[PDB]
Amino acid sequence: GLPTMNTPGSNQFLTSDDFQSPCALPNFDVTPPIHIPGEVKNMMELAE
Amino acid sequence: GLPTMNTPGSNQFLTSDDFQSPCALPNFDVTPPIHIPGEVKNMMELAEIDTLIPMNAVDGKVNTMEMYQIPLNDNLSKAPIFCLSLSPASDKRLSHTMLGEILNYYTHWTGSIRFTFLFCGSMMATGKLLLSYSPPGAKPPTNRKDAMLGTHIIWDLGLQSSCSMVAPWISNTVYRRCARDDFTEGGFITCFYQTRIVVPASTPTSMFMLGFVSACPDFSVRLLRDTPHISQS
Amino acid sequence: GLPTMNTPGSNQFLTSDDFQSPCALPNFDVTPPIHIPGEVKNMMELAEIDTLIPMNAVDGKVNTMEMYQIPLNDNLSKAPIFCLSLSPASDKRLSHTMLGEILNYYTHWTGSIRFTFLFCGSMMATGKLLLSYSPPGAKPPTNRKDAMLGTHIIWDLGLQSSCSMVAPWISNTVYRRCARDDFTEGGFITCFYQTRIVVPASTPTSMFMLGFVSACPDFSVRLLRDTPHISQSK
Amino acid sequence: SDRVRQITLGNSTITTQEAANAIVAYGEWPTYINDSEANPVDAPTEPDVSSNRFYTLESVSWKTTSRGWWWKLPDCLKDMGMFGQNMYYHYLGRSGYTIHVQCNASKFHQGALGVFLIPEFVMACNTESKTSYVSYINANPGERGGEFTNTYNPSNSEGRKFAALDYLLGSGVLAGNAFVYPHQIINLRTNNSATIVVPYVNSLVIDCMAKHNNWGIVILPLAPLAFASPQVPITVTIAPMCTEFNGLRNITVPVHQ
Amino acid sequence: VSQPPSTQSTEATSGVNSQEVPALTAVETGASGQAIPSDVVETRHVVNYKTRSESCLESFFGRAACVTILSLTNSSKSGEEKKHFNIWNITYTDTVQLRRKLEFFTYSRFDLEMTFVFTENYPSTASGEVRNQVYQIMYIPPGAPRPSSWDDYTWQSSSNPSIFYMYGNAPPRMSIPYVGIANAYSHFYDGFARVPLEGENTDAGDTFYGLVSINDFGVLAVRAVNRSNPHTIHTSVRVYMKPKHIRCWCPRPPRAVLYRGEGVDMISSAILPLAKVDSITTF
Amino acid sequence: SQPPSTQSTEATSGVNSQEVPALTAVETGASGQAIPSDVVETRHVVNYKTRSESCLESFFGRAACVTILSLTNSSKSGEEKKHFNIWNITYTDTVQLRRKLEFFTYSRFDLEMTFVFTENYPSTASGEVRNQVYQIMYIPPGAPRPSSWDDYTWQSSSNPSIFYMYGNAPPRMSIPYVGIANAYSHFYDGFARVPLEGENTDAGDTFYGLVSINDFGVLAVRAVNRSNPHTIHTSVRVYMKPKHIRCWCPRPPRAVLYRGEGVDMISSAILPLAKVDSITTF
Amino acid sequence: PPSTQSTEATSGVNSQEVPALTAVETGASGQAIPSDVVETRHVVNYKTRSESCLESF
Amino acid sequence: FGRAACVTILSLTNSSKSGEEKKHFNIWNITYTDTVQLRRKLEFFTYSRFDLEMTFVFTENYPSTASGEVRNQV
Amino acid sequence: GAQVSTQKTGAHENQNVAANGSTINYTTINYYKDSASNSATRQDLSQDPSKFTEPVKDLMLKTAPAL
Amino acid sequence: GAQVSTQKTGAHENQNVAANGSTINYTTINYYKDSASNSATRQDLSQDPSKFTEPVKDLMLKTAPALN
Amino acid sequence: GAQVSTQKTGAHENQNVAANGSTINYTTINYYKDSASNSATRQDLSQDPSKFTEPVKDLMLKTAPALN
Ligand SMILES: CCCCCCCCCCCCCC(=O)O
Ligand SMILES: CCCCCCCCCCCCCC(=O)O
Repeated sequence: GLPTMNTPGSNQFLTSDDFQSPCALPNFDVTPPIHIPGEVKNMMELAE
Repeated sequence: GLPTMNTPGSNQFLTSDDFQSPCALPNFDVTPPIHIPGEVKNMMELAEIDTLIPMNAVDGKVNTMEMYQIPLNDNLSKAPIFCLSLSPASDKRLSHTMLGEILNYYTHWTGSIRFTFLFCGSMMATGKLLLSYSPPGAKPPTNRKDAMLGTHIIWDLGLQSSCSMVAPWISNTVYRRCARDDFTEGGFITCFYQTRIVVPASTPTSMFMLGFVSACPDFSVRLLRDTPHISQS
Repeated sequence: GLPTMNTPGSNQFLTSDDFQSPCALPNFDVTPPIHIPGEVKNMMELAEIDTLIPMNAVDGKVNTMEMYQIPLNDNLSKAPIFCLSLSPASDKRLSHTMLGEILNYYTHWTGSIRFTFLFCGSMMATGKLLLSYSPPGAKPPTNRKDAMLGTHIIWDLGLQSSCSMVAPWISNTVYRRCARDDFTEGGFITCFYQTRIVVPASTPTSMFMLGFVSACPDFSVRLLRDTPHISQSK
Repeated sequence: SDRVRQITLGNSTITTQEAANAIVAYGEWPTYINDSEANPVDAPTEPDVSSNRFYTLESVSWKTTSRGWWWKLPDCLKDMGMFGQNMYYHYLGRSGYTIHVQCNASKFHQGALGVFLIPEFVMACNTESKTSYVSYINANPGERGGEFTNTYNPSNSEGRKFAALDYLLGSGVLAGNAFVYPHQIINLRTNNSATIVVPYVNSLVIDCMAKHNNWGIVILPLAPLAFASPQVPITVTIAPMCTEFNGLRNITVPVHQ
Repeated sequence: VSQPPSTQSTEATSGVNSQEVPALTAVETGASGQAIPSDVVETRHVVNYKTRSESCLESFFGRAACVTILSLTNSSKSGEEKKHFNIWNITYTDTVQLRRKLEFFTYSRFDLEMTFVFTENYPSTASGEVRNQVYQIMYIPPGAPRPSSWDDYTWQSSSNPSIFYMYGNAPPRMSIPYVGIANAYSHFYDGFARVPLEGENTDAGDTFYGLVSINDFGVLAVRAVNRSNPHTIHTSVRVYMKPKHIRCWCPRPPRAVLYRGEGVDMISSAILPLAKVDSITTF
Repeated sequence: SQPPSTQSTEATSGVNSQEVPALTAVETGASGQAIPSDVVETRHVVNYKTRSESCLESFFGRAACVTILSLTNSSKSGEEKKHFNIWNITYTDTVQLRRKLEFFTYSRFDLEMTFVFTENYPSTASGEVRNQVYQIMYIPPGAPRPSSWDDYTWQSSSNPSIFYMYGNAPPRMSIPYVGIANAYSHFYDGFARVPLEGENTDAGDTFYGLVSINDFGVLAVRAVNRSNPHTIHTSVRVYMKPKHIRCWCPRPPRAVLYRGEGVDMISSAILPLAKVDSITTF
Repeated sequence: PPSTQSTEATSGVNSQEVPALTAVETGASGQAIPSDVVETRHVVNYKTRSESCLESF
Repeated sequence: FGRAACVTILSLTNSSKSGEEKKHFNIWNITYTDTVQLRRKLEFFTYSRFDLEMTFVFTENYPSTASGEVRNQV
Repeated sequence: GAQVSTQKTGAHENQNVAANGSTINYTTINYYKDSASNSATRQDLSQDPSKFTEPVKDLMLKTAPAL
Repeated sequence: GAQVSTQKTGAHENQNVAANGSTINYTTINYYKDSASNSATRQDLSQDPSKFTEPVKDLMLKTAPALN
Repeated sequence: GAQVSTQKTGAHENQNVAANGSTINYTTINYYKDSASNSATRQDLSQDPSKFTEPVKDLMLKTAPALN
């Protein structure tokens, strides 16, 4: 076993937490995207 | 599934640690910097600034503006004008100067200390003063002879009124404690008249001088600590 | 993020651990080193220093200065005049010497041991002593004959006031226990007169010898252990 | 020699015979806002002559019983002619300053005055209950400025005013550490004046003059005005530097007393 | 991989009979004299490898400090719902040691780390069993809606960040980027939020002079997440905060008197920072 | 390369020469130098044994218990002061460690500190008590010390500290060498102050020795949790080891049990050795 | 990264073609910016629209 | 010889009684001979040379009728 | 297999040019077979507001008569 | 995408000039999207006290008469 | 930026030369900025006993009589 140390912040859930996680459905075949008119990239495009 | 082992120290909070931590606001745009004047990089840049010594914290002068005024007289005197113990973070008068206050956040320190004195007398008055520093472990100067024996400088009254003296870094240890210590003391600072102040007619027969203290360029500190000066209920 | 598995031994404290840990005092300036004289790098450097053997263990000479003074007389005698059990750490006479104390921090030891003697009698007196080491598993060296059968030197007293006898590392085991292990018997160190001390008229007829013990260069120790020589209240 | 200096700005000049060289806060000369650092988007007003000229504030008397004087810098100049009009006509603005303080005396006079410039000179409320802060009017003395005291009398006109011991600079700090701020000293024995060049200093590039006092001016006796009571006048004269404004609007008229 | 610079070294220096002597100057100029011992006394050469690492602003302000203590109660009585959660203004004002360090500068710019140390005890002799609880620390930026109770919709936190922590686990931690509006945070504000105009109250400004009216970074909302128990349990959060990646501007004097309140205002009972000495000549 | 081994034995035959490594003089201050190849006929022996466990780093490489502090978290008002415990920084509390450290007059090292916690209900009646977190903080000499467990100084704005939940891995921290000298001294043959003519007729009795000279501040350990109806006795053990260590100027081991922090002896224990019936008794 | 739009310095306009006038009946939004409406100064604008990305929203 | 085997059982007691304080600790001679399956495997050889690793398993109960709160022990 | 990307500018980072130093970069590795397991992707700062603000068949300039 | 930097000197270093080889180094990797998540910055000891102790428009030399 | 070194041998290992097999290899990375946080140093088997056992100003030989 590789020596490690858990720092503060361990075992916590932040709603803005951005990390990797296991797939609930391994190898799931995702429906191909199609072009749909009206693509939005940013909320500011609507602000204008 | 990389095998790992949690070593002691795991799952503890150290207030002085340095670990990475995820941002709670991902991709947040930080207000761009501008060139704000007066940038400080280090606390020592402030340690080198001359501030006044509240030297005259004596009855009737305690906690007032007059506390910073060192009296002078034109009469004969063999007595010291003033005495300080060189303990910049523990002396009652020095722990409150900027040097002392920055230093109150440190445990240990080194380097030389500079003192500057200024005559705020009339232009008409003349004479000379003896500024002197005596290293630790000996009877502190009691008179002018002792003052002449140790390190000293003669400060004449003149147009370049200000005069500095440097208490050189003489120490057994490399660093001294900031804290008052029976073992470690910084020696003594005194001042005596070299000669009587000569005062012309219709000229004040009493004056004041101001004293300042600051860090020398070889000055440093070792470890951050809580200060005793601020408290809270 | 990265999948991991905690193994046995996780979240335990071992006094023998050698792991990194965060500094409680970040960016601290460590007072620069200077060339301090007398550097020691290894405990064996101290093991090799000759120290005195508290040989005179007879009641009344114990825990006093005389404890290190071995009497000699010019009286004719064939008696043994010295008896050590060798175990540097367990022999009551050796366990308190520096070599013995260093070994009381270790479980096992190896290498040859040197015994050095100094004659402190008159300049006028002369004579010869038999210094001998007898390997274990044998009848103790009752007399000079047995001492002669074992490993020995003769110390001819003269200008060179001292001599050294070496008890070579003869052992069945590679290492012996520091502990009083009857299995790893030390052997015997003894001394007999080779000849009566010759003392001319008008000199002392009773004199002292000092003895020293030290490690030889092939000496070493193994596992570290608590020493039984120190204690305290709870 | 360095003792004699002449400062020219706009359409007015100060000539001084005995100045203790000169100070620039932080060694930073005032400049105009760069394109790389700007909030306003409108073309700026740059009234260089009308604003960057010296103006004199009413002088004060130095007595042996004086404990100090103070001003808020843009406040003391807020009604100052054409400069003052631009301050009231625009929402935003920025300026540096040249502050020249002069106090003449005979060679037979003794004493000293320290001049310190404090960014963000926030003063303590006088009243102990601390349930009320200082009103706009009381907080902004105008050209006359205010004064320091030597006693604290926090009675619950007092309720809404600033008060400051000279001793603690109205800030709760010791006055002896005031030297941390850009400063120069007028020692009557050595010089008649002090000159400090002041850059605009804020967390913002530009700000609103009617709301914020970028700097304050603190003048304290350091040594008594001994003479063999005496009185000596102190005059403070100030000019804006690199003045610029943004956000032109109708005239702003503050609450009056 | 360069060697860091040291503090000033000393060159061996002989005594002098110079007619140009650095000992005298004119402090009136606003400039400090610069004498180092070699300018005053005879000195030896000294190799100086000492540094100012511990005094870097990053190191000075590099420690987490307790900034506030919040408390909440998990109980089941008719008058206790309001005590289930705690709403607090974000500020460093609450604790004096950190505030004083920050007050050395007029302006500062930094990122922050927030660390929360949780504890609990029984305020009541019932001493009954309770389950390990989950606590929620939600941040509500200014102008965002606030909860009326601990059990409300705002706790959904769909846009607001929020952290859920279990008691007994490592203290939770998160990073906050500089969020100031200005290009630095101001520690002081010599001004008003608004300008009372001619058509106003004479005392206007009494409710808003100072930083107290412009500094608003929202609140933290802390609640036990767990439904209440028959046995009351009292809990609290010691909030720790640390400056990181910090730079400061425009140094000023440290506070000499007991703080009190939100401004710089002192109290009459604590306006005397120094001790008395019987004499000017006493060592 | 290969870790250097201890001395190998060269083979040798009988010697009838006049070189005499067997005889010497120790009066010179030198130790005897003889080895088996000087004294007896020998065989060649290859020696690969390594003096690694005798390196000073190894010798001092294991953490020792240094101190045990007693804290009690209790609701009784008369026991409130027991909620926290302030200990002087020292290694003089435990004898096994002092014994080894005091072998050298001087040393330089970094220090590893760890803690071990355990708790019980010292009272007659146990009951539900929640998991406590402990706050360990260092208060350097000159730093203010708390008068109470809830004293504002536990803000720890500068003083470094650790918050540990009972039951998680024992806490650990590294401390760099902190001497103000170029080495820690383990001894001090001197006085903090030099009494001068006049003053105190015969001063120094209250300030002789290392015990006066090196003030390392205190370690303050508090419970962080408020009190409970049922109270807890909590024991904290402090463990230490030198790491990255160098030593100078070796000394004899102590024979006498230490009479505390000085070098003082108790009259009841100044007899370190057992007797043997005689010189000639094995 | 891509950034938001900057402001160019401008002066007085006596153009027969005016950007401030339009007709929202077309369904297009008005397109005028401050530099078209008033005289402006040059401004470098780094206030990047990252928080507003759908991925962040 | 690739698997760990149980080699001994030690008994520790936390005692609230005036007696059995001595049961708070247990000193065992190190050996593998308490266990027959392991010694039999080792005894296939006259001589052996190996490094050894040890793992411990702790388990505890409340043996008395008077059950009540006990803090987690170390 | 690790990727290296530039971090969002912090409080005391370099100039807005975002091209100064190696200390502004971060490293990330995907640990799963399913891309749905990846942490959020990088933000796309590309925008095209004309799609909704000027969807006019016949393009017009700002100063052109609207009608 | 790691960086390797030297460490501040400890007790065992006989090189207070940080010149004892590869022996003294540490490795750091940033693991987060924002730099606000990075550990504390590299130490920077550059200083310039003249900003606060001698902010004089006129250059003064230490042996110069302060005023002529 | 990992450093490597020879591991001490064990039961199934090679001779005391420790040169046989690349498999005897302990790998380490320092994770902290202060070297005081690093694990213990490499064994230093350098020895100099003469400082304590033969600090004689004169050149003394073992075969020469100690005295003369
Ligand atoms: C989910 C919890 C998020 C925590 C939000 C804490 C925000 C801290 C920054 C706002 C205060 C800035 C002014 C200051 O430094 O005091
Ligand atoms: C946050 C924990 C910091 C504690 C610092 C206290 C100093 C530890 C060293 C104590 C031993 C000094 C004397 C010696 O090593 O010989």
